[PDB]
Amino acid sequence: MFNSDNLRLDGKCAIITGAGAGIGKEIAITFATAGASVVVSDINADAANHVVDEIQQLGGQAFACRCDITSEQELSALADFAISKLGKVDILVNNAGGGGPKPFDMPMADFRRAYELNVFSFFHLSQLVAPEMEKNGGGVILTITSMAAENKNINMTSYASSKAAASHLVRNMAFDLGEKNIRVNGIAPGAILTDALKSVITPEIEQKMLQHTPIRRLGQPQDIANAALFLCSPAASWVSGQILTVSGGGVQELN
Amino acid sequence: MFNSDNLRLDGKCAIITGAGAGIGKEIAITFATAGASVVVSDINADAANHVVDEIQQLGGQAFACRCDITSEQELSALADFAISKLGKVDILVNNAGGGGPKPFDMPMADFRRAYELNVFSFFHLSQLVAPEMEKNGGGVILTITSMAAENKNINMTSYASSKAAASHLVRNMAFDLGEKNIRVNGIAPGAILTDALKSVITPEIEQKMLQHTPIRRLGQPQDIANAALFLCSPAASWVSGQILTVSGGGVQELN
Amino acid sequence: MFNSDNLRLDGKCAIITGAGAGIGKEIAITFATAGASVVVSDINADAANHVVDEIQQLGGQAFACRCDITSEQELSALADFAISKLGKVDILVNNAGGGGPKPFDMPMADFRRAYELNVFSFFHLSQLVAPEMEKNGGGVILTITSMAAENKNINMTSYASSKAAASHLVRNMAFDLGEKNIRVNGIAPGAILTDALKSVITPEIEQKMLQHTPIRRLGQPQDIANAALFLCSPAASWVSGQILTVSGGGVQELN
Amino acid sequence: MFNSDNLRLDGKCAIITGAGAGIGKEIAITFATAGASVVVSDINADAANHVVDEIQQLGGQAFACRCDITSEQELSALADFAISKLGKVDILVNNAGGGGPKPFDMPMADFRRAYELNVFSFFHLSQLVAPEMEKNGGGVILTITSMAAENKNINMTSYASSKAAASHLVRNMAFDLGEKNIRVNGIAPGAILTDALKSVITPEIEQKMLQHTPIRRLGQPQDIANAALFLCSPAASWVSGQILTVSGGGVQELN
Ligand SMILES: NC(=O)C1=CN([C@@H]2O[C@H](COP(=O)(O)OP(=O)(O)OC[C@H]3O[C@@H](n4cnc5c(N)ncnc54)[C@H](O)[C@@H]3O)[C@@H](O)[C@H]2O)C=CC1
Ligand SMILES: NC(=O)C1=CN([C@@H]2O[C@H](COP(=O)(O)OP(=O)(O)OC[C@H]3O[C@@H](n4cnc5c(N)ncnc54)[C@H](O)[C@@H]3O)[C@@H](O)[C@H]2O)C=CC1
Ligand SMILES: NC(=O)C1=CN([C@@H]2O[C@H](COP(=O)(O)OP(=O)(O)OC[C@H]3O[C@@H](n4cnc5c(N)ncnc54)[C@H](O)[C@@H]3O)[C@@H](O)[C@H]2O)C=CC1
Ligand SMILES: NC(=O)C1=CN([C@@H]2O[C@H](COP(=O)(O)OP(=O)(O)OC[C@H]3O[C@@H](n4cnc5c(N)ncnc54)[C@H](O)[C@@H]3O)[C@@H](O)[C@H]2O)C=CC1
Repeated sequence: MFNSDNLRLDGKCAIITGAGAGIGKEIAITFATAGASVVVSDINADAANHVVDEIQQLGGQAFACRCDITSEQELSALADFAISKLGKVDILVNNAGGGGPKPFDMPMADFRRAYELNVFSFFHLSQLVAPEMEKNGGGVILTITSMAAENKNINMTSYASSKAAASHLVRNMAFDLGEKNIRVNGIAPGAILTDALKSVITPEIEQKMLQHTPIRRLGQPQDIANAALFLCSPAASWVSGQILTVSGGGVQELN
Repeated sequence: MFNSDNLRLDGKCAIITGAGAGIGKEIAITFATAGASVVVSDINADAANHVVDEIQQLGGQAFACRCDITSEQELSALADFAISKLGKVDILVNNAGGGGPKPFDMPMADFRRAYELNVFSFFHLSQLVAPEMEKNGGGVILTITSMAAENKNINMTSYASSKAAASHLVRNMAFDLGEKNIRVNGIAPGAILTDALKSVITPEIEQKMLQHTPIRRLGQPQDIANAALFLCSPAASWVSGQILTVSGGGVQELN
Repeated sequence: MFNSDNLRLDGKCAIITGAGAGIGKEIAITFATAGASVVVSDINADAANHVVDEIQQLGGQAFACRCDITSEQELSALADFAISKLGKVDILVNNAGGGGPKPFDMPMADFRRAYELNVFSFFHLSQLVAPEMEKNGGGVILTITSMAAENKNINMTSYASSKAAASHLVRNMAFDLGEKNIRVNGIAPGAILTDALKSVITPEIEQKMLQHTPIRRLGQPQDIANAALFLCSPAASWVSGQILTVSGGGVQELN
Repeated sequence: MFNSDNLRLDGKCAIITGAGAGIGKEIAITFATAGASVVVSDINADAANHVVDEIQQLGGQAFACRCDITSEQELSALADFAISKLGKVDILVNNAGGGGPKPFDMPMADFRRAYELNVFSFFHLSQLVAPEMEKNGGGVILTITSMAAENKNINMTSYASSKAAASHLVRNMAFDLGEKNIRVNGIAPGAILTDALKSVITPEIEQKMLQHTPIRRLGQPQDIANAALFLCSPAASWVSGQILTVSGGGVQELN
């Protein structure tokens, strides 16, 4: 029997990483707007504060944090800030990441940054949060991975390998955290219409993309926010260790 | 931003196969309860009708039909009836199927049966239903596949390969139909506490199953129903060609 | 330590299906030429006889059979012919199959033929052969599946779903047959330069193909024959339930 | 037609990491015995030198080098030495790696270590070696990955995700390098009877492992060596981006 309250986050406290823009922002708004008290972490503090305002006008409860996911020290801080403002953490939404297209001969420092962004931060923040969740009797961690973790193409060595590590960590973390009654899932988005996408997309690339997408349209952040809501809601209580690909049933690549 | 109406099925018409018991019955109820008019199909008309009464008790619109999915004559009948009672078709939830464990030396008749129940029936009904949806401007086809489509084990030649063919149909069919604005997805459930499982499970197998499930509890029909609602709802508008697995982050196998 | 005799089929008897042309032919020649006595089954008897001649001049041992894989009755016959001519069967190479691109609204008879060709024949011949292999203490079955079993595109519903069932049967048959000390593997070829490929390939399609293939070249039957030799040789004695994709590291599609 | 010369490595130059024992030692021997001049690298120079003597005893060309793959300074040294002794590089068999089972609460230092051993080292050496190969007109890079790259279980966060990143590198790297005519592949072995396994295995775990292996015997170094020879030979010329799994058709896990 359908029950609208099971698709809502009433009384849940969520840390949302890289929430000042794009997919991240929409998840924050969609979550707070579904009953969750949200902490908005972003490196661009201005963006982070704007979202909080947006949420508050909407009748939401939000706090801002100027964290850089790529800093162990700023991570444990964000984690402390969250428990202080919220009181507890129930949902971790690891959205921040990145890296992008890089040539085979890129410097190893470039190769390494994608792992800091996409794997190490995600895993370390999970470590910092899990103990709280366990203490409350359960929680949910969701990471925004990528379809690059499944695709094969040129100039994607760093990005694609890092997101693959991110998606597989998910399948395995689901075991270690399952004992603590924590669920871990990820969403793998396709061509989402974001500034991030705009910086690397050419008018022809877009077209090639659209012609390989059955549902002829480019993704909007809400598509990802809608899926994040479901995966983090009590309606998905027996869903763990999964990666949901939101891509119109197609494939969108640059090369 | 969270919009509750996108998670409901108001004014949609759904045909559901094998909805007399287990998983299908709950999808039927959850859907009718979420605003859809449903056609409860099953090879057991008594069961089909009982589900119909319950839906009506809950205040929903529903019609019962006795259809054996393994007959093309019976599938057309099912499509016709659905149309004459509903006036249109917006959603197909192809749930009936089965086959189960079988020795390698099984008669070809038993091997082929698995395909009749899980592949040919499902493909053909989509052929029947597609044109109706197409004219309404789109629709959603959903199939209840299986973890066996990915697992490997002894005594599963017929069952596992057929479910694997069904899961790959979803991926390709998503292309042919993306043009008619029809989305196609599937759900592969783990051990769901239903009589089909109760028929093959034992206390030892039971324990071994829970022994490998991170979220330590067997699945409930509602879990599948919850996922089916999201997948068939407006909120999953850009999700096509996917097979979502509901297994508590683990695997439940017989061996 | 390398040992050339481990990559040879000296004293092995192999049934090669659809061996009168393309990939099939090359496997026959490459096998007989590596020490195996070969039975050449094909529906085009003339082609089947030509290959036998070719093999004999080369100093090979071969027999022809005019079998249609899509006939239970011709299958048990082929199996009997093989044991009579060869004395025993050690290697089953299920190469015959087919079907090709079909539209969503194809007749169900067309949908069903791909399964006869790609799944049912393969599974039934395996049943007919396994008992011999068991009797000898072991054997190897190899099927030629396809990359369509992994790819998603339009007009591939029947072909792609059937080959997927074929590839997954492999993963599972490896269990049932493993007790009998039988190994089951498959090879999934990409754009192999065959008349079969020529009938559905356009000059532009070819180019698109080549530009998505890292090893810029189209496959030759020998590539598949070389891989079949390894998979069926004693050097691969602990390799079972695998599908080796030979595709220059790329993807080759029509749509 | 079968051509034995295509299965040999005559006049090729191969660098092999961690070749002092186990799997790497056997690849070294098999390769030198198949006609290649090899550079036995290992963090244990005694071991490296012992392998060199054996290869020379068997009549092959080989050189020992003490390299700890987790140091960029040491990898360049390894590439330089290989070139000054061999004159060119035709094959890279990146075998050294490791990490193993680790609790979820492990220090980030241990999590990151897994990446140093399985991902960064391997990617960087390919950067070093690629230009050498490129000039000879092509080459082959092969990595010894793992089944953990696909399995899911408890205590494998660091180990499994890193191997998963390495396996996906192979898939993408195959693209960047397909142009230089370099092929990239990997082998994911099951339980191979080597001391690394002997360090983690127990008689009970032993039994459970064989309990799920169709071809009921633990793997031997030669099995991996046999597959590596084929993959790095002229016979696999159109095989790139693949990860071949040698596991006897089953899975050997610790839990
Ligand atoms: N836009 C697209 O097409 C797709 C994006 N993704 C993934 O989605 C995630 C984010 O996507 P978008 O919203 O498009 O990105 P975006 O770049 O538009 O916005 C991300 C937000 O993250 C913040 N940020 C960046 N680095 C940070 C750091 N080191 N520490 C803390 N905050 C940081 C930025 O200030 C920004 O406000 C990434 O993990 C990306 O890999 C995956 C598939 C598609
Ligand atoms: N419960 C479980 O453990 C799992 C079930 N499944 C799948 O869920 C689907 C439904 O199974 P459950 O609800 O568990 O089983 P169930 O046996 O409890 O219910 C099946 C319903 O379908 C009807 N049905 C059977 N054959 C039919 C036919 N030939 N034509 C029309 N209707 C027919 C039955 O009469 C019954 O009412 C199947 O596709 C099965 O493969 C997949 C994974 C797990
Ligand atoms: N050519 C290509 O690009 C690729 C082919 N494949 C697969 O390889 C297999 C064969 O490929 P090709 O050698 O290119 O085909 P082909 O059509 O060139 O030759 C196949 C041989 O099979 C025979 N044959 C057809 N139906 C038969 C039947 N019903 N019973 C007995 N014999 C029959 C034909 O007479 C012919 O001599 C098929 O399973 C196909 O799905 C997979 C990937 C690529
Ligand atoms: N034997 C098994 O059960 C399996 C092993 N593997 C993989 O096979 C590869 C090799 O392992 P085995 O032969 O089994 O192990 P092993 O422990 O028997 O041999 C490893 C060799 O690599 C050397 N080595 C270790 N660290 C090194 C470093 N930091 N730099 C340079 N050389 C180093 C060791 O001294 C030793 O000589 C690894 O990538 C491992 O992940 C994968 C699956 C199974």
